[PDB]
Amino acid sequence: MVEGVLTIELSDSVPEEVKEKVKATVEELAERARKEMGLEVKIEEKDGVITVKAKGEEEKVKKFFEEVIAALKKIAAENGLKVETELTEEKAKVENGKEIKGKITGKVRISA
Repeated sequence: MVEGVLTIELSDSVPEEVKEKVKATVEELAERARKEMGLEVKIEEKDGVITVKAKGEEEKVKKFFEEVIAALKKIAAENGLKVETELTEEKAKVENGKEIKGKITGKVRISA
């Protein structure tokens, strides 16, 4: 079980269109994937900074990582929006006997 906390920070200069339409699509695919796959796909937005924390197994979270990355790079390229993006996967390690699980932490940034 790993926790895929993809953080979607939209720039202050992005149109209101980008806010409404990106949330429409993210919360759509997340609602459906949460319901059908039976996982803890947490949607949030703090002051314009969206957060999709999809908690599940490695195979699950990394599959959704491929789907979200393919989606955002597609929209980024065709619209001319710089999604800089980065991924920091904190590896599952038993340190001092403490079985610390993995976190797939993204820092993706929609820049218009």
